Amino acid sequence: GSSHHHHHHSQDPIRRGDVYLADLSPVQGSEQGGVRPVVIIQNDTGNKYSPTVIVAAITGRINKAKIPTHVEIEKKKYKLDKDSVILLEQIRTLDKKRLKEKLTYLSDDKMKEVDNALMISLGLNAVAHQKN
Amino acid sequence: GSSHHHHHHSQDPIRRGDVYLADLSPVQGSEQGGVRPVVIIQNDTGNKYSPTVIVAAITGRINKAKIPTHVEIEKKKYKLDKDSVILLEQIRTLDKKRLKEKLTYLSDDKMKEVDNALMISLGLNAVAHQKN
Repeated sequence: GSSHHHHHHSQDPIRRGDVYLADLSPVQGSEQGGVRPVVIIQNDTGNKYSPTVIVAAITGRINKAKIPTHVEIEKKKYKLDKDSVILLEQIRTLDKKRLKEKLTYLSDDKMKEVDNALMISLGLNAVAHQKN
Repeated sequence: GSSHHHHHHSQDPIRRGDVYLADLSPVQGSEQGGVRPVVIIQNDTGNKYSPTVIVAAITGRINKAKIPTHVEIEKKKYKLDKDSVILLEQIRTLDKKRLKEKLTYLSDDKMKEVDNALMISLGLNAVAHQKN
């Protein structure tokens, strides 16, 4: 009986890896979305002090994760009927007013796909994107 | 004479670090923007095959870069009359139809602020965001 974590959250209502539906809507032109589940990839302090959250769009199916920007998630844990794909290229930043409700939750191993795929997708690879 | 680079671009019309104005507009709720210059933080292949581009919003002045999510840029090179701030928390993804025109250009040092600030801001730190 030692609370390393509490019965609700750390303090942050938005937890990293806790999936929120978001009204990703009035997306411009070729931006993909509408009200869909999104993945919270964001830092810790953004939840605390910023009104803005960075998220990545979830897609049911689209194309096999053959590209380092597409990552797939197990229907089994992620609670869909189908294995879903996260598009690390099709991301955005949405303020807390856009986030509706906690739906789903990611695994630590997919955290690593997510964080990491993201840097390939966004070219910030810590080894330099010109060095592969 | 040995063209390691050509007289225009590599092939990509959008170069990483080449600043485009963007119609960042119909931003939702508390999203910050309108038509403004944005920073191309994106990878290399997104320019080639994806219609989408990831960018971060440029702001004139707002608050001193005391937060690892705020980075400042020299008016001198960046071609403004004021030192501008890039907000790595206030970013988004915009398709090539949003990008208007090349304005400005970043330095390699600021590249490193940008790539790096970004992982703090988005919690994907390659050392884990829980390990500082």
